[PDB]
Amino acid sequence: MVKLKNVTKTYKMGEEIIYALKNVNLNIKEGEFVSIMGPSGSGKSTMLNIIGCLDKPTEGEVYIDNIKTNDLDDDELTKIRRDKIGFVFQQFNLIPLLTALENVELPLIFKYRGAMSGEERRKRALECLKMAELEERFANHKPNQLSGGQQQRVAIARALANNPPIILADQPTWALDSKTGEKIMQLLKKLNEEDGKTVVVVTHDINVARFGERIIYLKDGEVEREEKLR
Amino acid sequence: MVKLKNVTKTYKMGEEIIYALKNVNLNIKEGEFVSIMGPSGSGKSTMLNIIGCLDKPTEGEVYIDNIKTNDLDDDELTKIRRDKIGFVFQQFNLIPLLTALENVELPLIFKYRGAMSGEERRKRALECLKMAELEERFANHKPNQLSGGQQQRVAIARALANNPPIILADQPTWALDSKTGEKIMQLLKKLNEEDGKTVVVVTHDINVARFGERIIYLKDGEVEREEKLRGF
Ligand SMILES: Nc1ncnc2c1ncn2[C@@H]1O[C@H](COP(=O)(O)OP(=O)(O)O)[C@@H](O)[C@H]1O
Ligand SMILES: Nc1ncnc2c1ncn2[C@@H]1O[C@H](COP(=O)(O)OP(=O)(O)O)[C@@H](O)[C@H]1O
Ligand SMILES: O=P([O-])([O-])O
Ligand SMILES: O=P([O-])([O-])O
Ligand code: NA
Ligand code: NA
Repeated sequence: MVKLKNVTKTYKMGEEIIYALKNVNLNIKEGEFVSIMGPSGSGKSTMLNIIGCLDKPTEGEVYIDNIKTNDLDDDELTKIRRDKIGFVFQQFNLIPLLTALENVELPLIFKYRGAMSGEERRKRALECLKMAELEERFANHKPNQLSGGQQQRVAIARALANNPPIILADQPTWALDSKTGEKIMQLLKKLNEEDGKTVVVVTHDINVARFGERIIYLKDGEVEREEKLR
Repeated sequence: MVKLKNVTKTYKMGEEIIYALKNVNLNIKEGEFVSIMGPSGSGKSTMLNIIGCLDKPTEGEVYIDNIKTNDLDDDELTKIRRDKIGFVFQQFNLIPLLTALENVELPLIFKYRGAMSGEERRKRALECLKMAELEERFANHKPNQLSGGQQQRVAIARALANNPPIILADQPTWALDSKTGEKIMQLLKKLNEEDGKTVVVVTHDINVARFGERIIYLKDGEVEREEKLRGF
């Protein structure tokens, strides 16, 4: 479902060359639940961004759902992201002037597949907020009126909106207390097992990572090791 | 060193009045290390913001280092903040077009009354970054050129920059791996114990909270309970 082939991502600063990812190889099958761990700065977000088609590798190839994404133009890339990927951003990246509900509806507007009526769209957005454990009474808050953890749940709900086959979550429980975070992880487990979604979670919480079938560890931009869990 | 007396903070959302905090009473002694925990949305940030003079209660009194703050103006509160408080924001609140080093120099220079040399600006700021466990090679990166956890360490360093008597930290390890986070907490312990700094940390990590001598639990905007981690 996801393949990274000899992927490198470099940054140039002055005369210094930085390898955020260095010749990485990764193969995530359809319906797999995979967790990604490693020290702050090891390249975890870079990797997720590349999988999520939000950044392009400097060298290497990327395949999403059997589609080579490298040489695609932004129109095709936008389409692939919207169709294939639900992305939970580490810092949420909500639209400040839209309510929580509106933020979740936004992807449904541009699904570019089939049109929903307004009622159908609002109904789906609400279902996603409920799945993401956000109380309906917060649906009309704007992001600046929500706590960090409430915002995180809006970001989670938005990722689920278009019912994508692939969920990419960057530290999706960081702003949540243990109990609420556990509910989120049980949801990902359910979507993975019952709905066959491919799930990739970056995390610093070993307890979170343990929901995955395996844990991939990065270190200084390279895959250090993998631990099989099941 | 910090007192909240019958502090309430409300927000009006339509015809409904929401209580972020409700009739809370809190006394934090000089040099105490206190942790605050509680469910997402229970009022922790609001509490820390009020302690940090970043927001005012709707009702009640706040005292910082003996000074009553709840009736001060924006200008006046800023002067107290700059002198007495180092604040680590939950989402960092760094300045985008400044390097990590420059971000750290801001509060240093805003508080410092005199004229600090360009070379010594860099010197103190680098020392803050090192305490915050960020490698020197990242000093010249801008926030958008850093990972989340690297940004968090810049935010931590910035809180250190004014050598404040009070450090207030909102989930200061969330973006960090366990080992790096442990170092940050060890740093807080050292500042608290060796230098007598008053430290208040909001956290969802019980291991983090245990660095405190007390844990205050919030629920629905009120103090649910208190746990004393040292004898009395
Ligand atoms: N735009 C950039 N320019 C230079 N270096 C960058 C840039 N973006 C990220 N990096 C660096 O790449 C590394 C990996 O970051 P990621 O955000 O990829 O790390 P992680 O998610 O594991 O914490 C970091 O050391 C970071 O400083
Ligand atoms: N500007 C605001 N307008 C309306 N409600 C707010 C606003 N800011 C915070 N709140 C609400 O106050 C409550 C507590 O906020 P917060 O202090 O951020 O909780 P915590 O830090 O424990 O997650 C939340 O329910 C939140 O939605
Ligand atoms: O604030 P929070 O939601 O708890 O993170
Ligand atoms: O630093 P980080 O990215 O959070 O790991
Ligand atoms: Na990350
Ligand atoms: Na908060």
